[PDB]
Amino acid sequence: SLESINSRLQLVMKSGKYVLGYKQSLKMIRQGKAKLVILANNCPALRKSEIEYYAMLAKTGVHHYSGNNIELGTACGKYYRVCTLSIIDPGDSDIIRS
Amino acid sequence: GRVIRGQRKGAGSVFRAHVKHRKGAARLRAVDFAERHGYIKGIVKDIIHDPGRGAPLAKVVFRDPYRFKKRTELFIAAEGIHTGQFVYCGKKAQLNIGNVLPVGTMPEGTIVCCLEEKPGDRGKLARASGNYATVISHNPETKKTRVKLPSGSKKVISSANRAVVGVVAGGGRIDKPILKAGRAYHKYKAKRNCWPRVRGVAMNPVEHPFGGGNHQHIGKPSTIRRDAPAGRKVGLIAARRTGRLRGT
Amino acid sequence: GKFMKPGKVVLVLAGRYSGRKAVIVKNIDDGTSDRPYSHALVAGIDRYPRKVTAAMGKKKIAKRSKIKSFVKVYNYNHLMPTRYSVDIPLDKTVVNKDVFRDPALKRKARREAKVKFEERYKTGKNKWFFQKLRF
Amino acid sequence: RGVRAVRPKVLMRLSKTKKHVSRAYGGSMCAKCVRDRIKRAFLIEEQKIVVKVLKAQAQSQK
Amino acid sequence: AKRTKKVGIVGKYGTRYGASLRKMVKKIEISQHAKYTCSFCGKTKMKRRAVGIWHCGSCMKTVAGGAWTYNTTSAVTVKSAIRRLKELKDQ
RNA sequence: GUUUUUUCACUGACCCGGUGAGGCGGGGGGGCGAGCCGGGCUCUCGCUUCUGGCGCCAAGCGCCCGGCCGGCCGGGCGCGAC
RNA sequence: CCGACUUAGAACUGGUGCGGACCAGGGGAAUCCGACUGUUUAAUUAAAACAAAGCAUCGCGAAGGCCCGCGGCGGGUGUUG
RNA sequence: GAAAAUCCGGGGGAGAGGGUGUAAAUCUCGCGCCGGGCCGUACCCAUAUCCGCAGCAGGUCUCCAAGGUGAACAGCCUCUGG
RNA sequence: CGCAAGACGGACCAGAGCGAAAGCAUUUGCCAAGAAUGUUUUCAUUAAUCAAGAACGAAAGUCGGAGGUUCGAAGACGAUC
Repeated sequence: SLESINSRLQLVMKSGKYVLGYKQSLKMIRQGKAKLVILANNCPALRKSEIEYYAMLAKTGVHHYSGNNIELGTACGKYYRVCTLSIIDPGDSDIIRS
Repeated sequence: GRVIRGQRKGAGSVFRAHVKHRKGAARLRAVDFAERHGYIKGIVKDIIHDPGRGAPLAKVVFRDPYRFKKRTELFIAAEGIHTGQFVYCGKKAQLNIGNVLPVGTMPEGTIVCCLEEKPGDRGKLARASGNYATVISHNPETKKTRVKLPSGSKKVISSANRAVVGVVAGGGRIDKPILKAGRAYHKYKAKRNCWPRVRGVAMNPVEHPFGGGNHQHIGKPSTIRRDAPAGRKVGLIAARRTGRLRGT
Repeated sequence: GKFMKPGKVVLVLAGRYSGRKAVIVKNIDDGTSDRPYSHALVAGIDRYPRKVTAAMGKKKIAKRSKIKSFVKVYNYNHLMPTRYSVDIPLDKTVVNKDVFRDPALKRKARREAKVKFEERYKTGKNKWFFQKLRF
Repeated sequence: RGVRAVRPKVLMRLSKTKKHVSRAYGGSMCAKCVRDRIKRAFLIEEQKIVVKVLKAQAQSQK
Repeated sequence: AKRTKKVGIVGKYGTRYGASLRKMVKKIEISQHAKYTCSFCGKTKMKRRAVGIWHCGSCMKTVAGGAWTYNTTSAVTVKSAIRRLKELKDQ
């Protein structure tokens, strides 16, 4: 179910609120606003274990995206690369349900 | 009556290696308890260029298991090894690249490099750029392993001896044609005084057994006896066959 | 959920007191006009108590087990939060944001933190907090 | 940053507070790589406790 | 505009060295001077420092690669092959 | 029996390699798979692989012993590390 | 209001003289040789000779190939494979 | 696309200091006190102090570098100096 | 009896299937594609055929690297003549 999680993110970019980037997503986890965090496979290992530990305390689900930041940013419909994506509200999407 | 250039090469003095900027000896880590009974972990500090050598060398920094000192090693860097990677090494190490475990304890068809020929000599075989050796078969009676070498010679090896997994880095540099004599000048200037190769036929008959003649010819067969003495041993030394090498 | 609460143990990430374990006493998670960024007033331990051993003199044990505390405001991203918590009073009056404008108030909040940190070190509770982070 | 860019035998003359910055690994390691090694020294040390707790819970049914 | 019809990087060698040796050198010369996508950060910054040694300008992470290319065709087959021997040894 | 001779393997001259000659070889103790109704055998393994931290100069527990006035003040020795 | 170097175009003008000295490639059509740059007989030969990249043979898996040394558990290639 | 002398920063925390003082150990802060030996040092450095038998049209490693013309450290003319 | 190497995928294999053609046959996995059928889905003429232009294109052949079991242009011989 990888062709799905692309199509779910495309529905979050339209409907939902989200935070692309690490520094900005680290602040949404910390303020208990992030309901899902999505990491690229090639994020720094110290920042994978940073996000995984902040989401431990905030009790947020951490997804690990199939591809890299160039591939993650494409699924977020952006023309730049993103290693950390925190979703505030899914809007009208089924990303946190499944 | 003059000594030939090859005899002059043995003395050294001018034909010695250019080892001023050569960044140490590319040795595989020494055998100890933590290579023999299990594994020891080191970090890859930096992949680094060595003058005269084609393969890049990897500064790998282990921690001394007896002292509070830290031990830096110079491995022949395996293709795909990177900096801030952990290199493991020992009998209970895992079979992925840049990771030096003994040859007995890895399966058949395993590509290795910087392979020890006699156990505990810190890595001798298949440690030129791009080269690899395959482990073919094991022999738990006698504790021995046939390993195919880059030449094509299958050589029996004592199973207890070690090799970084994968091919050596800097591979395929012989595919590029050096366009110009200056690029050849610059190559051998980092190695030793061997390069601008004067052919013996162009020399005089006092310096070389091929020299002299009112035409530039050899006049004796270029193929020569293995037993031949130093000064005559010139041309194709103990040539089994010669000419355009047809078939396999 | 929202996890930067006034009990939480926190690694001070930047500044002079880098790699020091600090108790949050207040958390202003939507910053004021003076500090727009989301900040927290922490009380931490600058000099940790030294490793103390059986068959040391009770006078030597006393000298080893001496905390030097610090009271400081940080950004949330000059702090590394942890799951650990030190349930230590550190009263709102003496340890406060009104404590930096006077140097004499600061020395009291540093002294308030010191005596309170020292008493819970000796009980053996929260002894992860009183170990220095090895980095 | 915060340390004088001067010839190395001059550092005898210089005062202590010229040659370092007031921090752990101060004027030996940059702030970026100190805060990335306070986290590493913590999060590696945290993952050891999860592995320690999963270890003794894998014992109890055998 | 397009400057040269069929030479590229190897227009710098003028008429020297032969057409075939200039052609053979071209395929290498493009690859060794090409910037590649850093597998670690995704930034098109893997530039060849020396032979076999590639360096991300942004990560400051060095990789021991091929002479003229980042990956050698062989070492990509070996990494695949070593990983499958690894899946059989580990069971 | 005496002695020649070929083939196996022996180490102890002789040789090579490594190392700061740092855990070799046996035996003991402890772990799991395998086995007969609390017992023991035929065996096995020996603590570190998610991260570009830290790691030495002993903790602990035994065992002895030197003032003041049994209760307050310091060393040695084992085991830990068979 | 401060401008600092040029460029193009025009008029007029001199006994057609003007890159006025200085500086400063004769050209073309062909043959032979060596691809080229490089090198060479200091003091009669700068060449078509040598070198060169490319090409192709050969030896050698180290107790090894090649080589040195009166000698050695010697030495060079070799900080090599 | 050098080594080493040399110098510094840091991680650690064995120790050390004194019982509220005439504070103590300790200070890479500011001042003050004392010392620094031995050897070379002139001049030529080149159409005349060097090497070519010589005040030899040869050779012999560097540094500084005005105005005009001009692409120019070209040539040609000029100032300082000679 | 073993061992090694490189080819090839018999029988099943059909006037059967698939693909634009060239072509495509051991197992299993992965990748994206596709016709046909089914359709009370959707858009609503978006289509057909096409100078220039473009993708693919058996075998042989050429170029560089690895390999070379069998067959085998050239070549050598034995026959036949």
